[PDB]
Amino acid sequence: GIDPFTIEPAWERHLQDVTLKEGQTCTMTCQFSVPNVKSEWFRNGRVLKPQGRVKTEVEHKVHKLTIADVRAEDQGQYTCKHEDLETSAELRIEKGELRSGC
Repeated sequence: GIDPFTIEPAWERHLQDVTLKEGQTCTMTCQFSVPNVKSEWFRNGRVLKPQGRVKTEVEHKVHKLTIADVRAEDQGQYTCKHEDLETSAELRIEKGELRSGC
């Protein structure tokens, strides 16, 4: 038959909800079944532009999102979208001193 060497597009590993304290560098990944394709990144409904803190990378299947020196302003939700297929994770900056248990 026709062996799909071009792996049919799918969201195998969805975006993962990463939580880290400010100052840390983050790199959230999403495994898109299609090798070496690009996707629009979104942060809280906005097109995520790789400026300053933000860096966007793409591997074979997985798409990576880097935030160096993360801020609570860069938190909430990230969404990786490729035309139809989309994915999302809650990025939380780890943070509150009064966490009800020092």
